[PDB]
Amino acid sequence: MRHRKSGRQLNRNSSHRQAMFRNMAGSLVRHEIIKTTLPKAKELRRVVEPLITLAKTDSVANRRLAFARTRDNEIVAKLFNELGPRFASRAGGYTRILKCGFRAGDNAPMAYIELVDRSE
Amino acid sequence: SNIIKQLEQEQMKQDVPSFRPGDTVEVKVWVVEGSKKRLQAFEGVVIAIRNRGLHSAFTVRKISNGEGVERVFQTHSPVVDSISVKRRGAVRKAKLYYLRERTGKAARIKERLN
Amino acid sequence: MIGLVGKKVGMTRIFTEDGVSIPVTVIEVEANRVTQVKDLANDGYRAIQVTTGAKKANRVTKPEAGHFAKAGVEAGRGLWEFRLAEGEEFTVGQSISVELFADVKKVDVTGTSKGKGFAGTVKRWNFRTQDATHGNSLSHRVPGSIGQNQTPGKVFKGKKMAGQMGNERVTVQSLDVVRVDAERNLLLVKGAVPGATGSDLIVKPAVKA
Amino acid sequence: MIQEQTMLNVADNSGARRVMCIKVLGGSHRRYAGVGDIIKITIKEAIPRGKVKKGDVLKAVVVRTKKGVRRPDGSVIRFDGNACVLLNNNSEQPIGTRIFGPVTRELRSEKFMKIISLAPEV
Amino acid sequence: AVQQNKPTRSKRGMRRSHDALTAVTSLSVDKTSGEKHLRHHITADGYYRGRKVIAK
RNA sequence: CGAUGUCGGCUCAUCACAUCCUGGGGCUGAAGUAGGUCCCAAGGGUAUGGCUGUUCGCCAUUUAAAGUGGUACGCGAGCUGGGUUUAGAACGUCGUGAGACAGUUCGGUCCCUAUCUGCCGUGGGCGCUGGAGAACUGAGGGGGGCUGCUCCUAGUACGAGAGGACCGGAGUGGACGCAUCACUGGUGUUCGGGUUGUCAUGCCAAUGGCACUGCCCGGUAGCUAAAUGCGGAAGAGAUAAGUGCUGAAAGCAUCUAAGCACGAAACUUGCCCCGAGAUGAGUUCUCCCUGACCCUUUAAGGGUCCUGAAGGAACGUUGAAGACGACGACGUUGAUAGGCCGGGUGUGUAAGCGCAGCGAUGCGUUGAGCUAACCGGUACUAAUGAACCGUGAGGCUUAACCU
RNA sequence: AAUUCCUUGUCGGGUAAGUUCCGACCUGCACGAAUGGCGUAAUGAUGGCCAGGCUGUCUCCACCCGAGACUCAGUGAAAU
RNA sequence: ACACAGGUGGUCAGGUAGAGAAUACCAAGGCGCUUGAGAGAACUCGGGUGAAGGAACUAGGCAAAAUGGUGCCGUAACUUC
Repeated sequence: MRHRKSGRQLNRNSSHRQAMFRNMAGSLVRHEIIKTTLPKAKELRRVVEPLITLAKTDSVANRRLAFARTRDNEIVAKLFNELGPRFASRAGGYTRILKCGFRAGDNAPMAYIELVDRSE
Repeated sequence: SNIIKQLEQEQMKQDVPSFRPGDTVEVKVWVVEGSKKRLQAFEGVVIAIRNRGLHSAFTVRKISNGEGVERVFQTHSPVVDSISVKRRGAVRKAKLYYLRERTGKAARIKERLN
Repeated sequence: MIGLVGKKVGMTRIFTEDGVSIPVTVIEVEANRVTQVKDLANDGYRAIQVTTGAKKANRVTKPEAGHFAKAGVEAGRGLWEFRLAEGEEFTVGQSISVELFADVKKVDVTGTSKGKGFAGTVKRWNFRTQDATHGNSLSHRVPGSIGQNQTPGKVFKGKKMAGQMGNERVTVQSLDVVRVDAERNLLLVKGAVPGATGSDLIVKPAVKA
Repeated sequence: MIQEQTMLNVADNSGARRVMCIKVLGGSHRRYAGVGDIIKITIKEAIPRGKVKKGDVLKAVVVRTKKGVRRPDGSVIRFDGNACVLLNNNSEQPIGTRIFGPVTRELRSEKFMKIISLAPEV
Repeated sequence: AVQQNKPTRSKRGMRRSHDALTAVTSLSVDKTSGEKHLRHHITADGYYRGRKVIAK
C-alpha cells in the first residue's frame, strides 16, 4: 500500500538517506545555494524548512534540534541572526528550486536550490 | 458549517468540571431507566479521561481491597446528578490501566494540591 | 415517491431521559432543485429529475453537458431520478428539503461500500489460512483450483475467484428515522450507514414490506 | 469469557465455591454468555459440610461477568472473573434461599424469580 | 522446453505489435528558445519555458 | 507392456437419490402426548472429540439432523507421509539355505528456471458502416433460497391415572452471508514519555546514534473482532399429488378418458444486483467538417489547386482511490500537494537556573517541552503556450421537401 | 510380555470419552534354564504413559518492519 | 570448475562488563569483495508487536513462547552412605 507515507525513498534506509543529505544540507546553509539532481533538490528541503522556521525567533534549548542531521555548529551559529529574521515579515517562503542541466552516468536532470534573500 | 462543530455544543452540559485522570471524584446519578428517580453514587479513581464525541466516556476503577471493579461513565447523559470532586490526585501518566492489578502504594496517588 | 440527496456529517450517541442511548448517523442535504418532470416516457408511469450546485460549471464536456441542456442550459455535477404517484406535477426549479420524512418512519438509502483494491481472496471471500508447518507449499492466498478436473476441462462459472473489491452498491431499507431539523435542513437516522463523506447519499421513503 | 472447559465461581448458598463449565447451550451456535444466560455445570470441588456432591451435574444462571452488564443510557459495570447461581434440574429456579454478593438487578425473568424475592444491594 | 512448432511470420507479429513500434512524443520548442527539447526538460539554450528569476 | 503415480489424513468441490431434519397430504393395533407407516418432495439444511492407517465397529457430547450413493478410490508441477514399498535391531515360529509369517516389537525420504492451450486484470487492436462520449432500457445472467430457545393458545377437552400436539406470533438469539467503527476493547516500528549498557561527545551536564520496535508504558490517522446493525419475510403466478363436479369407457355407477374449476418448501416470480462485443453492437441526447478541376479503367486508380473540423492518445499537483489503467480532486485565471499560521489530538511537566539532600535524587520555575496522517485560513513553491494522430457531409434504395 | 494371531483376553485406576499407560491374573498358538533363567543399582541424541509450568500452534488470525519479486540500461544463455 | 561469504599446522594481543581466549563494547588492526541506476502491486520468505482463553493440534506442544547467572536458606523417592 505505502498508505500516506511521506518523503521519497532515494535508496536504502533512513540513516543512509540522512548521510547522503549530510553531504549537502550544511552547504545550503553555508553558501545559501546548492546544486544536485531534480528529486534530491526538492527533498533536501525536508527538516531544513522546519529548521529555518525554528530560527525565526529565539527560545530556550533549541540549538540541539535537528543536529543529528548535520553535526556542525558553524551553520547553527548562522541561525536566529544571519539566517531566520530576514524572513520574519513573510513567516515562510524561504527557498526556490529550478532546473539547470543533465548528467551522463544516469539520465538525471540537474537542479539548483537557493535562499530567496542572499548577498550573491 | 450548519451543524459540524456545533452538534455537541448545544447538547453537552456546560456546568461540568475538568478533573484529569488519576483523580478521586465521586460520581452521582438518578438512574431513571425510563421510570422513577433514585439518587446513587459511585467511588474510585479515574483511569482514562473524557474527550471524544457527545458521549465523552471516562472510566473509574474502584480500587477496594480483595476485589476488582470497573465502571464506565458517559459525561453528557441526562440522568447524571453531580460530580462531587471528592479528593485530588497527581500522576506522571495519561492512562492508568495498571490499577486493575496494583491497588497498594501504586493507588495511594499523591494529592499534590493545597 | 420522490427523494433527495445529502452527505454524512457525523455519527453520535444522542441520549434520552427514557433509558435509551440512541446512536444516530447525521446527514445534511444539498437542498437539491428539480430539473424537470418526466411524463409520457413509460406508459401509466411518472418520475421527477433533480440536480445540485456544480461548484465549477466548466467541468462538463460535450457528451455530459446534455443532461443539463434539458434542465435550462448549464451544469449541475450530478443527476438523479425518482418515481411519482397519485398526481401530475409542474416544475420551475423549487428546492426539496428534509420535511418529507416528518411522519415516514423508515427510509431507503443508497450508501455503497469503501474502496479496497485487490483486497485479497483470503478476506474478500473469507478463504482459509492455516499454519505454514506440515501444510501448504508456496501458494497460500489463491481460490483453490478454478478448473474442472478431467472431462469438462473448463473453468467453473460463478466460483469465488480473484478480482477487485469496493465501490459496490450497498443499500439499506429498514433503518429508522429518528429526528428532522427543518430550519437547518438536517436528518438523523438510527445507527451506522455505509458511504464516504464525499458521496451524495440518496434518501427515499421505504417501500420494503 | 464463560466458554466450555474453563472454570467458574458460585453465588448459590451452602453448596460449592469452584465449578466447571461443560455447556453454553440456549439456542444455536451461541457464545460469550451475559447475565441471565443458563450454563451446564459440574461440581469440580465440594466440601463435606455442604448440600452437594463432587462430579455431580446441573444447570446454573450467570450473575457476575468479566464482560460486565448494561442497563442505563450511558454507563457500563464490569467485575473480575465470572459467577453463577445453581438451579434445580426439573422445576428450575435457584436451589438456595439466599445469594452471595451484590449480583444484578437487570435479571428478573420468571425462570429465576427468587432474585426479586431478595435484596442484595439495598 | 523451447516453443515447439515454430509459428508463421503472421502469427509471430502478435508477439511484436503491442511493443514494436509504439508511438513517441514530438519535440517541444519554446517562444524564446528555438532549440528542440523534451516536454519537461531544459534546452541546450540554457532555459525551460523561457522562465527567469530576479532578471529583466 | 514405445510406464497407468499406487489406499488413509489435510485442503477444496460437485452430480443425483434410496427422506436423516424442516414443509404440505394420507394410513394406523391413530384417545390425549408419543411411537410405527409412505404419499408429494432431492428445494434448503444435515457434527466435534476419544480408541481404531481407514472402511466395518464402539465410547463421549451436542444437533433441527448428525440420511445415502456416483465421480480412472473426485480433490498429490495442491499438501502431508499414516497403511503399502528397500536398506538397521530384536522375541517366537519353519528351514540346508535363498527366504517364509493365516505371529509380533523399536527405528526409518517425496524430482521440476512454466512452452502452448484455459481463465483473469489492466494495456492495445478490430469494430457497432464519415466520427466521439455519456445516459436510458434490456434478450438475459447472478444473489436469495433458513431457523434454535422462551411463552401464551393448553394444565383444556381427552384420559382410573400418568400425562396433555398444532392453531402464529410475542419475548430473545443464531449458523450463513455482508457492511461499518458511535458502542467496548485491541493494534498502531509514521507521535510522546520512562529506562539498562555502550559510542560520538575533551571532562561534567545535555543532545543524538547503537542493541531490527534494545527493554517498559500510553496513542492520532487508519485498521479491527473479542464489537455492532442488517438479509433469506409478506404479496403474486402456474402446476403435480390431491378436493370435487360434468362425464364416459360400462343405456346405471364412478373424480379422469376428453372436459370444468380449484390445489405444495417442487417449479416461476416478488425482493436484491450486474448486463447492448447481446456481431441480434437496443433507444436517446450532446457535439461538429456543406470545395472543386482533368482523364479513365469505376463497390476503382493516376495527375492538380484551394482548405485542416468534432474528437482522441499524451503532459500535471496527488488522495479519502490504486498492480499498472481507472476513480475523486487538479494546471499561477489555482487552496490539488508541500511549506507557513493557528486549531484539534496524543504524550506527561524538557533544558538551564535557584533550593534542599553526604549523594542517588527530589522540589519549584512548569496545566512544561514535544506532536503524525484530523481541520480552517494563506499563493511562499509547483501543476506548457506549442506540438502528435485525426479533414472537405461520407454505400445502396426510396416516400417526402426545396431546386 | 520387544514373548498370546484369535483378543480391545480380564478386574480396578486415570479421562467427558483409554485397541496407549500402571498394578495384577495363571488353560503362555510358539516364555523358560550359558545358540541360558529371573531380578536390578547407575546409565541413555533411548521407546511408552501421566502430572505441572508456559505458550499466537489454536479458539480467530488482527497488525507492522526487513529482504526478494518489479522496470530501464551494459553483458545475456540453456535442456527440447 | 573459477579472480569462489570455503578449508588448512604452529603461536600472539591493551581496556570496560564477566570465571573466561565464552560473550558484549571502545583500542591497535582490517574492509566496499569487477554489472549499473530507481521504484514499492500480487505474492514468497525471515522477524517483531497483540485482548481474553489454552493443547483442543499432531505420530509428537511439531513450530512458537516461558525458564536462564551467582551466593545464602531448604530439600522428596533412593542409597553401595
